[PDB]
Amino acid sequence: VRTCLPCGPGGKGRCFGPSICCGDELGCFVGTAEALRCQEENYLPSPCQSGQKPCGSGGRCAAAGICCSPDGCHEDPACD
Amino acid sequence: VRTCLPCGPGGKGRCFGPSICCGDELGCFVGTAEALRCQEENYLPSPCQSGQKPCGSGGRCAAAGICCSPDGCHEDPACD
Repeated sequence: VRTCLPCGPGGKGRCFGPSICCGDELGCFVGTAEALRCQEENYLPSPCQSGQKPCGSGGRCAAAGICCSPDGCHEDPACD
Repeated sequence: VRTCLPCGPGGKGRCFGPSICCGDELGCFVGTAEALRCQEENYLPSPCQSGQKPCGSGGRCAAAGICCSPDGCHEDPACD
């Protein structure tokens, strides 16, 4: 299954929602100029392949220590 | 107390913890380089002086429909 559309600086960040773009060496962008490209996952009633590590109540690990879900994001060492 | 420190893009942002920088018209930065000035909330009294409705669980309205909190920001329409 296809990965969740790239985003942010150098496309080195994958999407995690309508306004959440994150990367290992980037962090989680919630509702910002970077979360631009991720404004396309709307016209995609998915669930789409991401592949990182199932954490939290739905939010897969997005960036260094961030259980970053498609609705909001928080800190979770569970990601390391 | 001490109004939370300015951060990111033209300082038009504010610190919501040491890893989170959000702004109404900017969005919410979390774990990204733009929080390059918030870690300094560690060496300052906490909680700092914010100035928004206490959305979410002890969280804070930081952006557009976003309840940006020191541990995480989640989409919260209560913040419009």
